[PDB]
Amino acid sequence: IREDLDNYLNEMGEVTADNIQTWLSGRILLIENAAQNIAINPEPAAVASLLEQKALTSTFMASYLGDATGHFTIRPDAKMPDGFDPRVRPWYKGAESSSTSTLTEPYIDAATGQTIISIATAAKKAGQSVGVVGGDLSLQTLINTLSARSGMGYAFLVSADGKILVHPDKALVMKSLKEAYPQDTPRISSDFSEVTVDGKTRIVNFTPIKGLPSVNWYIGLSVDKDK
Repeated sequence: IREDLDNYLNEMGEVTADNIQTWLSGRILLIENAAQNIAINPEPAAVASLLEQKALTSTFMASYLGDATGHFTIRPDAKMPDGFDPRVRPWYKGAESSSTSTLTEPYIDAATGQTIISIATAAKKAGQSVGVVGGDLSLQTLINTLSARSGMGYAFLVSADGKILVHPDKALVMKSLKEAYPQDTPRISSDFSEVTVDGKTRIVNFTPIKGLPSVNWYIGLSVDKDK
């Protein structure tokens, strides 16, 4: 009866991880392809034309290029805060310091003011960088992608440092597992974890998401032990 729940949780973990891996992978390729295309010709009119294309605008809230001079182009265009400097933003710093594409942790979007993640990569022509390209995805979008799937629990997204990145309870976003579950804290190091929450015991496991550049993230599954 309990060796069945365990097997079910492990398999649901693998399926959920694989699904979000394949969902992220096509988006990573769109941003990489934009960075490649920008590297062919980084003139601003040419950059603008690339970012305005439907495949990008229909997939991301926005995509943009920032460079080492502080120049910024974003499509769809948006009035940025006074003094905006892309060089000090988390998407930029993460990608500038990496030989591959990157994904950010959730952060506060400068354009909309809402919490987002970004896919970002350095655009390199002949080994020389011409800036960093990024694309934005809303927290709500990630929340929806994780909940498209289990009738007895929910999936969440947690980094390998134990920081909850995406969770249906928005108050737990960007809390550590310990801050979110101070008693009986679920441990990524263990197969299963039991925690009492809002009056019911739950079982939690973690599955690694394969094939994501730069990041080591997990799917968490949390299930009501009784049902």
